[PDB]
Amino acid sequence: VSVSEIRKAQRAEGPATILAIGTANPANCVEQSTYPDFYFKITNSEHKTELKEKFQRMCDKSMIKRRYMYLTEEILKENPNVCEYMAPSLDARQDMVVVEVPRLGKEAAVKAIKEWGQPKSKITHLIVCTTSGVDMPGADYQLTKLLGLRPYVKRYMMYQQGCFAGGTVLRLAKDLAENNKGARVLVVCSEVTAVTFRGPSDTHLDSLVGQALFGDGAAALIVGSDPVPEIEKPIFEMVWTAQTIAPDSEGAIDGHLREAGLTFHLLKDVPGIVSKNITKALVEAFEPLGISDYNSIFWIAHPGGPAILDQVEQKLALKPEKMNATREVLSEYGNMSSACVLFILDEMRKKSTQNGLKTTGEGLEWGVLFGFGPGLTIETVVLRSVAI
Amino acid sequence: VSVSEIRKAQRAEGPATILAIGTANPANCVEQSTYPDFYFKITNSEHKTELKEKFQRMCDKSMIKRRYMYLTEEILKENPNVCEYMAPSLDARQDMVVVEVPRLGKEAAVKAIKEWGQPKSKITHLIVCTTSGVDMPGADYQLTKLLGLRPYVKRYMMYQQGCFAGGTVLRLAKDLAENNKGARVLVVCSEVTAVTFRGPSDTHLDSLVGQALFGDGAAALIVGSDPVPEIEKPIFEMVWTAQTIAPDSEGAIDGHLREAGLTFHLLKDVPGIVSKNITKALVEAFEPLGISDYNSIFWIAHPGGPAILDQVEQKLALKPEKMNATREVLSEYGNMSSACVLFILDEMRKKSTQNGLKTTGEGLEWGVLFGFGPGLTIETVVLRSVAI
Ligand SMILES: CC(C)(COP(=O)(O)OP(=O)(O)OC[C@H]1O[C@@H](n2cnc3c(N)ncnc32)[C@@H](O)[C@@H]1OP(=O)(O)O)[C@@H](O)C(=O)NCCC(=O)NCCS
Ligand SMILES: CC(C)(COP(=O)(O)OP(=O)(O)OC[C@H]1O[C@@H](n2cnc3c(N)ncnc32)[C@@H](O)[C@@H]1OP(=O)(O)O)[C@@H](O)C(=O)NCCC(=O)NCCS
Repeated sequence: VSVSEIRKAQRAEGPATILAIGTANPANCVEQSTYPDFYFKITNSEHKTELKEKFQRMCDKSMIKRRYMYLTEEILKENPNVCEYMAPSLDARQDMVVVEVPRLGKEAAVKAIKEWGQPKSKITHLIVCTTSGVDMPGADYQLTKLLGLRPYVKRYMMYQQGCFAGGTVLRLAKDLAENNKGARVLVVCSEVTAVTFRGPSDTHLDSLVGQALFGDGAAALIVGSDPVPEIEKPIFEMVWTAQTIAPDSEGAIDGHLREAGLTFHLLKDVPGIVSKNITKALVEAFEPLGISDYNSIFWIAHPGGPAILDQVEQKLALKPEKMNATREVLSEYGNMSSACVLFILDEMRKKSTQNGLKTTGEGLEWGVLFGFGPGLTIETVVLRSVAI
Repeated sequence: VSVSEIRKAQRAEGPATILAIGTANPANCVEQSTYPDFYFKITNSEHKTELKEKFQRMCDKSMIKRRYMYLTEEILKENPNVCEYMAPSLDARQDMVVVEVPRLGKEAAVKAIKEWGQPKSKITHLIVCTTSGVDMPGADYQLTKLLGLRPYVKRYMMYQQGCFAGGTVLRLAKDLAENNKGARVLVVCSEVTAVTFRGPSDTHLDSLVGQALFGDGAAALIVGSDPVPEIEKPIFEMVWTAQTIAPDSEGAIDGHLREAGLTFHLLKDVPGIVSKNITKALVEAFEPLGISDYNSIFWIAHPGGPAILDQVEQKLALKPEKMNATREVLSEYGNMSSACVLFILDEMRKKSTQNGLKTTGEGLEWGVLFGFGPGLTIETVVLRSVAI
C-alpha cells in the first residue's frame, strides 16, 4: 500500500471557509444602567457605599448597554454561596453550567446548521469551547447527543480556555478542514458566567471588573474547505493564523477553578499590553501579504473591555468606524469570552449584506480577527471576505 | 493576492510522523502487592474488613506490579480531606496538580527534545493533555515558560479529556503537522492521580476500582511531516484516524469535577462494550487497506484494566503476544490515562530496535492504536512502522 497515494487522496484542496454562523443567548436580559443597584442588592452589599459607587463608574464606562444572563434573581436567592465573594459553591455552579453550556450551544448550533442547509450527518468534526465548567464525558459528547450528530464525529473538547479562544477554535478548525477532504467542522463556543459570578470585595477590585463586563452567549460555525458551488455559501475564508504570548505580561489575566468557583485576576495593564504588542502581530500577519495600511482591512477584536479597543484604535490611528461591529456586540451583549469574536463576525457579515456592500468584510478584501486572554495571549486570524 | 498560491505554499506534503518519544514519572514507586494494606491504612479504613478483602482481589487481578505516584504518605497525612471518600478538597488537589502536571510534562518533553536533536525554537505547535486539574493560563502556557519555547508557539490545551485522549492528541497532531509546512508539534500527555485519589466506600465500588488501577506519568512526542533525511529519525507514521461513541454505553465511564475533587463512575460493562465494538472499529480502519487479519498488524491498546485487554484478545482471537507491549506498560506503571498509549509506543519501538526486528512495529508494517474512555469513546489511529 502507498501512503503517498492515501495522503494525497485524503486531504482537501482549498482554504478553510466559514459557511454558516448562528448565535444564542439566555433569555434573561439584564440592563447595565441599573446593574450596580441590582448586583449590590442581590449580594447583600448595600453598606459598601464607596465600592458600589466605584462599580457604577465601571459599569457606566463599560460601553455595555445590556447582557444576557443564565443567572436570575431567583437562582441567586437559592444560592447565597454564589452571591458571596468567596464561599464554597463549585458544585452548585457546575450543576448549572454542565447543563446550560450544551443547552445554549445546541440552540446556536441548530441555527448554524439550518443556515448551512446540508444534512447534519455530513458534519465530520466537532469543536466545543467553553471557560465555564468541566465534565466527563464533556460538553462535546453532550452536544453530539443533543444534536443527533453521527457517533463517529471527531471531537475536540476545549475547556478552561478563556477569552482568546474564539481565535483558537478558528485556528484549530482551519487545519481540520484543510487537511481532510470533505470535512465539515461544527464549531461551538458557549460561555456562561455562573462559574465566575461572585459578590464584591474592596480588596479585590479586579474581580469586580469582571462582574461589570462578562455576559453569556453561544456562537456556532460550519467550517469547510472546497465548498460546493451554489449549494454551500462561503462567508469568510481563513488564510493564516498565529498565537503568541506578550512579553512582560506574566499574571496579566489569571483564573483559578476552586471550591468557590472560577476566580478572576488582573495584575497588569491589559489595554496597554495589548496595544504595545498589536503592531508586531499585524506585521507578522500582513507584511507577507504586502499590506501595511491597517484601515484598509476589516477588523474583529475581542472586546475584553472598551479600554482595549480604545487604546488599540489610538495606537494604530484606526478610524473610529473600524471597531463599529466589535463595539456593537460589546454594547448589546457584553464580553462573552470565547464566543464574542464569532458574534462580531455575524454582525459584520449581516450588516455588510443588509447594506448592499461589495463584500462580507465591510466591502474590503482582507481582514483580521484577534482574541485576547490569559497569558497574556494574542490569537491572530487573517481573513478574506467573500463577494456580496 | 492569490489565496490558492498561499495555500499550496503553506501546507506540508507527507504523512505526520512521530520523530521522538520521551517519558517521565513521579519518583515514588508504590508496590501493588501491598497497596491494599497501605491504602486502607492511610484512609483510616481498617475496620472495613470485607471491603479491604474486595480491594485486595481487585489489586491482585489488576495485573499491575507497581505505579508511580506524586502522592506520598506524608502528603496524604497533611491532607485528611483527600483521604476521605467525599470531603471538600479540590483547592488542595488543584494546588498539587497545577504544579505537578507541567513539572512532570517538562521532564518528559526535555527527553523527547533531546532525542529529536533539533532546536526547540523549531517547535511550532504545542499540544498539552491532562485529566488532572485545570487553570488559566493553562499547563500549555506553563510548559512554554518552563521549556523556553518560542512565545508564538501555537498551543492546544486539552483539559478534562480522560483515558481515550492519547488517541485524541495523535489525531490532532496529525492535522497540525500535515497541513502546515515545516510544522513540528510537541505533544505532552501528563496525568497525576492526586485529583481522583479518595478513600473507600462500600456503596461506591466503581470508585474503588479506579484506586486499584490509576497511576501517574507523562509522555512527550515530536510529530512532524516531511522529516529531514538522516537529520530527523521517523519512528511511526500516522495514516488515518477515527473517533466514535459506542452504542448502548451511556454512563459507562463518567467523571465529575467537584468540590471533593474528580469523581469516577462505571455504570456499564466497559470490557464488554469495548469488545463488542472493536471489530467495527477495525473494519472501518483496515478494510480500505485490504487487511482483515488482525494478528498481522501491531497493537497498542489503552489498558484501562486487564479485562478490556483480555476480552478484546478473546473476541478477535489475537495471539497472546499481540498485547505484550501494552501489558508490560500496565504491569510497570498501571493505567496512566491519556499518557499510557504513548508509553506503549515507546516500549514497542524500544523492544523492536533492541531485539533486531525489521521494523519499529514488532517487524510488521501496519498497526493500530486505540484509546478508550468516557462516552464510551473509542479513538482509532492507524499507524505504519518504520524500517529498522
Ligand atoms: C473597566 C473599564 C471599562 C473602566 O473604564 P475606564 O475608562 O478605564 O474608567 P476609569 O479610569 O474612570 O475607571 C473605571 C474603574 O475601573 C477599575 N478597574 C479597571 N481595571 C481594574 C483592575 N485592573 N484593577 C483595579 N481596578 C480596575 C477601577 O480601577 C476604576 O474605578 P475608579 O478609578 O473610579 O476607582 C476599563 O478599565 C476596561 O475596559 N478595562 C478592561 C481591561 C481588561 O483587562 N479586560 C480584560 C478582561 S479578561
Ligand atoms: C478490576 C479488574 C482488574 C478485576 O479483575 P477481574 O478479572 O474482573 O476480577 P473479579 O471478577 O474476580 O473481581 C475483581 C473486583 O472488581 C470489582 N469491579 C470491577 N469493576 C467494577 C465496577 N464496574 N463496579 C463494581 N465493582 C467493580 C468487583 O466488582 C470485584 O470484586 P469481587 O467480585 O470479589 O466483589 C477488572 O474488572 C478490570 O480490568 N475492570 C476494568 C474495567 C474498566 O472499566 N476500566 C475502565 C477505567 S476508565
